[PDB]
Amino acid sequence: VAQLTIGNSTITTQEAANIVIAYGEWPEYCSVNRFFTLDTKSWAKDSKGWYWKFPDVLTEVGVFGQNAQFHYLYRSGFCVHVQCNASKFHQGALLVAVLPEYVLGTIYATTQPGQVGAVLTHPYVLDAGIPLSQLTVCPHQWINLRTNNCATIIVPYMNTVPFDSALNHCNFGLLVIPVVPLDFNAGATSEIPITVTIAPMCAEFAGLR
Amino acid sequence: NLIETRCVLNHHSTQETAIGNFFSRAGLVSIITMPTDGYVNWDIDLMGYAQLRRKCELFTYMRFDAEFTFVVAKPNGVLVPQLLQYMYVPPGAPKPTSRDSFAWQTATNPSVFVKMTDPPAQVSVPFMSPASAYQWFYDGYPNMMGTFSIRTVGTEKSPHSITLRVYMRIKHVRAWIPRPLRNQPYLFKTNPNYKGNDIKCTSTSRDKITTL
Amino acid sequence: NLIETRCVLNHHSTQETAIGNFFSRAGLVSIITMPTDGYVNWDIDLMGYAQLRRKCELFTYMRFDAEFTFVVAKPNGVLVPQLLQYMYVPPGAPKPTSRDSFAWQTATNPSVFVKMTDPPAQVSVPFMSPASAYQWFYDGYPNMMGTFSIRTVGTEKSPHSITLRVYMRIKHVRAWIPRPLRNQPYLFKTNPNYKGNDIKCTSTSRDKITTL
Amino acid sequence: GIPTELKPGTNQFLTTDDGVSAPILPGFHPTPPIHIPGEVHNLLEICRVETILEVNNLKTNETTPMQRLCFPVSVQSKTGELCAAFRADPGRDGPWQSTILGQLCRYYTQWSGSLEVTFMFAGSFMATGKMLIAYTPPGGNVPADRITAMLGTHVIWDFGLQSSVTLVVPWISNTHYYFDYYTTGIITIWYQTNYVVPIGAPTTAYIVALAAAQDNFTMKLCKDT
Amino acid sequence: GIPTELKPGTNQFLTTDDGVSAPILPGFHPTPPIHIPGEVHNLLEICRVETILEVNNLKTNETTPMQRLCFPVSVQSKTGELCAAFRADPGRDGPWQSTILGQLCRYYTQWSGSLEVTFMFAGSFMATGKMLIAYTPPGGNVPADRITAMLGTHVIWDFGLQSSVTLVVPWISNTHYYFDYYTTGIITIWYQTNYVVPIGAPTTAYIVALAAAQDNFTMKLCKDT
Amino acid sequence: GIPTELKPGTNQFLTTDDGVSAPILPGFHPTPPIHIPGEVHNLLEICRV
Repeated sequence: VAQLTIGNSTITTQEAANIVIAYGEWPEYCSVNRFFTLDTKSWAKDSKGWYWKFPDVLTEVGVFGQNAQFHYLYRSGFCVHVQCNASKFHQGALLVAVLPEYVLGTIYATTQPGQVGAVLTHPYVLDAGIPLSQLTVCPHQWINLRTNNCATIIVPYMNTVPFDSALNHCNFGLLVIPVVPLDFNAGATSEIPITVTIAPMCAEFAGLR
Repeated sequence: NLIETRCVLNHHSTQETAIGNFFSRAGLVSIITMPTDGYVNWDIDLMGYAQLRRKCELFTYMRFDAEFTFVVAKPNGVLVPQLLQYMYVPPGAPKPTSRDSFAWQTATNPSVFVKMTDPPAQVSVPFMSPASAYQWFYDGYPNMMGTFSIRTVGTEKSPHSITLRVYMRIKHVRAWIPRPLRNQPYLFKTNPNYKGNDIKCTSTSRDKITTL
Repeated sequence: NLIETRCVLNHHSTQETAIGNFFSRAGLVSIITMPTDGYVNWDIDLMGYAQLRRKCELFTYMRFDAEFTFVVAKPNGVLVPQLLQYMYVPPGAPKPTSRDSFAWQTATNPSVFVKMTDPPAQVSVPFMSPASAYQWFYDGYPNMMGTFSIRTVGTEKSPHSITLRVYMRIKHVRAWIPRPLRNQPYLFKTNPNYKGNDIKCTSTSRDKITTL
Repeated sequence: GIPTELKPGTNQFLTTDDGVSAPILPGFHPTPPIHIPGEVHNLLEICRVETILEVNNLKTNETTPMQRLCFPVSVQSKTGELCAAFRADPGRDGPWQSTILGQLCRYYTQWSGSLEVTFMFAGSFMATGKMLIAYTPPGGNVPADRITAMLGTHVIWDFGLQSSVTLVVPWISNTHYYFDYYTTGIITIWYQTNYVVPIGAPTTAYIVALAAAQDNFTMKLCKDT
Repeated sequence: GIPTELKPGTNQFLTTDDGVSAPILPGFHPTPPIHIPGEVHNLLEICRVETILEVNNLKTNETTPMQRLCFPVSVQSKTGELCAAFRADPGRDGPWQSTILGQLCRYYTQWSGSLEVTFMFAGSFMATGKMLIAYTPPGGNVPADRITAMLGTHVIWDFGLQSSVTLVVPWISNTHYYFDYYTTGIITIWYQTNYVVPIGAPTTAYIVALAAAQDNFTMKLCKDT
Repeated sequence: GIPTELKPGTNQFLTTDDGVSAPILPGFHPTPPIHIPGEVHNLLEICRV
């Protein structure tokens, strides 16, 4: 169990050499770098899934939120960390994957949910017409409550242009879907928390205020 | 239908699954009829047919040239000595609004002048995007390649019915960032909307999990 | 109409604004009709159309070759087995006065004999000036490139209507001494006369100097 | 005046002719490419990732389709009995249609190579037991009970120690024509022991099945579906 | 008897085909060129000269169009107030149509690069004062008063010392399609101080605005206007 | 613009012409051959039994 410290933000995460780098590329260049810890989501027995859009999740949070609203161009990688807190008497399995240019479909507030994130209505088709069974062709990681309670993906910058605006285009989406549903016996803690921690890597801004 | 016989034992070449050979052949993209206004506008679309829309949406970014062929005849086979014009309007240029517009003699819109008794015309269109790749999926809020305008050359209407079909080959293909394949029926050509009332399961079913 | 999105960041090649690429493509310069005298004379003019007159008058001296193409058909598309003759009369040579003049068999006027069912004829004309460059602006008191004479071959009149259009490309371009671009409507093809009763302002107006 | 002849085959349009044609814009310089991560040079790089098998493709799961991705183990089922059975058919219908391997095989005619099937236990940490992952070669018969499935090719996966196991199918082959000339095996899951669970932990668990291709998997003769 | 075939694309006339055709006069030797001064090899050499902006393009100046080339400063206008405002749009309508840069951009589709705007005071020698030449980046809002325009990018041009100042726009860009994808800034002229003038010298003066492109300005995809 | 002429004998189909024609499947790689015993290279090897 190590204790990471970047900036004035400290998290305690066990040292585990099973990170996944998206497509084998590290985020590089062409005080915003710290650990942003989002609000915590409650995993219940009948939950369906959650998603967050990037960099829409950090447009109103911190100095990253005001640097996006003032500067014109924007480019960064990310380091997403999703962890779970459950006992040895709970069971379930999550699939944590990123998906570049994740465009949703009607059967806006749903497309840009913000810091909280939105919930999936039909998680079998990912609310986009593509099946959940082939989501693992994306950079993914399994959270199996039997064995591990942690997942971390390093995402570089993926775009057709070297710089882009941060207030309309959303680069990718982070999907957390309970493939195997949560189960326990009566008397245990009914809702299990899921915590997302984001840290920007190699962030650049080129447009004036 | 299942036959136990004839197992092959040698591995094949990996060049059948290269990204060039997956899109290598030319397929029909449009059928344009002009019966007896006098002009047709067809802006270039790849997502018009359900085939090759599911094949291009396997990836997120694609970058390629194009090669168009114009097989033109009468509505039943016939070929008459008629002169035709295929004008290519680039992205950002105005389209013709009528049969005798001034855009038909605009020098910066390149035209092809063929006869109907000729072999079909062939035209190569380069990579026309201001970005570095085309993208079928854009998450933000606001892929044009041009327009083909087709008419019969003259100042008075011709006494013939024209029916041409356009074949397109895709050259020098590069693809990025694979993606799950669409398993729901398409609704519109712009957005990935699906019918949420009924969801088709990806696999067909069986009676029991043990009955193989 | 104004959208804030999609700034491009890479510079482009400077070869799009070279003086060869500014005039590189072929455009229509004349449409010649010959309904059922029997001959048409068209002396070569670049200032006939308002486009490419404003583009050649950006400079003072220009020096180039030419390449003419003769797309010929019936008034509505059709093509009949008809033999045609395109005679090029050089500067300083007499023109034909009728359909059976002796200048049609003059050996020093080069002719092209095509059929209407052929691909269009192509002819390259060199730099024909006694000076070292053409000049669109001459301040003194007294640019000919020739004449194209077009007829149907025969001793009796043909029972067909001929309509051809001439396309011209400009090759090996050199330009000298740039000049302001014309912002007034043209009146005549010879002199830069403008309508002095009403003068069009170069820019369109706004309400106040502060209301952007 | 070079003397040439025209052979049979002029003025024809062959739709798979690989020729060089005239550019519509010769003076146009297109946008130079930049480095975008995740370039795919071959379709076999997408066939070598694990994707979820839909083994639980029953007719009663069609209204709740999220249950098709996990099949249960339980405490009231006796030892020595069968849990699941499915044949290893990527191109054919059934459980392999939900994989990315079974969808790229619909774009081709023949394929041959080896696969690997990965299982993953998703029960509580306090539970333990044993399963038998048997594989029958093609041409053989499905096993009737656990004692004859043991004599073939099998692994003994106890999930009190390992949360995941991998079984490798050695060779499959297809030559499609309607009918197909298809040599495929059968994978069966047998209860070696019962499901052992203490007080407070749940009595029903689930297994997810993942499937991919190997490095010697190839396919040929592209075909439209 | 060399065996040849005819591909699709014979007997077609492509208007941008760059071929070699037969000369109409093979025995003709044209006039050899001499040295004429002022040769233009590229159209970007004409885009890099200062030309007069028509900032004073009001509706009342249409009858006397010579007043559109100069906008006034005066003595009765208070300090801290706005004098002129215009956005930096070469291709679009407005003040940039009178420049040679805004007319050569009508012959193309996309362009990107930096500009430079030059101002020039044309008042009497005995007059003095200060102006504030502010520039807003694209996407930002126009300043409401002089104190917020000072916090951006600005120069302080006092015309008692320098008769001319130069402001550089760092980047503009267009991709025309109707609508255009257009990232442009806004230039505003603020009265820093009032107009100081002695007895005998005139109370109203004028400024001329000049504009050109930089060395990194390019454009592409030639288009007819 | 290479000046060529067409001799007598164009657009004819001679049934014993040994030419090279366009492949219907350019991207197709056929099955490589193996060693089968009993190869006949000439018909006179069957006349000598």
